[PDB]
Amino acid sequence: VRTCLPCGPGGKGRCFGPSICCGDELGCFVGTAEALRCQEENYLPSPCQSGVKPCGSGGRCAAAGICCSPDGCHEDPACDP
Amino acid sequence: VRTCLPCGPGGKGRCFGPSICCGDELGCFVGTAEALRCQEENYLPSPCQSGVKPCGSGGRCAAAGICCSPDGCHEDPACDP
Ligand SMILES: N[C@@H](Cc1ccccc1)C(=O)N[C@@H](Cc1ccc(O)cc1)C(=O)O
Ligand SMILES: N[C@@H](Cc1ccccc1)C(=O)N[C@@H](Cc1ccc(O)cc1)C(=O)O
Repeated sequence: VRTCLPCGPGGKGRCFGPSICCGDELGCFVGTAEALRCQEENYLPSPCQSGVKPCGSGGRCAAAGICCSPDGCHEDPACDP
Repeated sequence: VRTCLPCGPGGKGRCFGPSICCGDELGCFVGTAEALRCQEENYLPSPCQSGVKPCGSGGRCAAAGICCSPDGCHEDPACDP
């Protein structure tokens, strides 16, 4: 499954939702300017997925100790380095 | 009680948790550098609370359509402008 659009500082992050941009060395931007770019993903035909490890309920580790779904992010030890 | 520590671009944000910094016109920074000072609240012996309207489970509207508790943020219509 294709990875979602890249985003944020130095394009070092990937989109996890229409308005969620994360990276292991960035943390997560939720609804900030850095994640505006992620709104483009929804006008793209194919499905995308960011992150590798499944966590929480339908989410994916997006950053150090952080688990995100396209709807939000929460703290999750399972996502620690 | 008092609002939590200021954070983010030009002190416009407030802390909703150890690694959560949000502002109405900024969105939320979760685990990003912008939220680093937020972990300092932990050292303050007085209780704090940001946001004005409660939402979700122990959360508070932190930004346009976004609800955050000290350990996460999710899209929440109740928190819409
Ligand atoms: N490419 C978009 C839309 C789409 C969804 C499902 C099937 C085909 C196309 C997409 O994959 N959206 C994601 C969620 C998402 C992730 C990042 C982002 O910046 C915006 C949306 C999905 O629904 O799987
Ligand atoms: N000052 C801290 C610790 C404390 C909690 C309760 C009573 C007395 C002291 C604090 O108020 N923590 C918050 C949660 C929080 C908010 C913002 C932040 O950056 C980090 C933690 C609380 O429990 O109300």
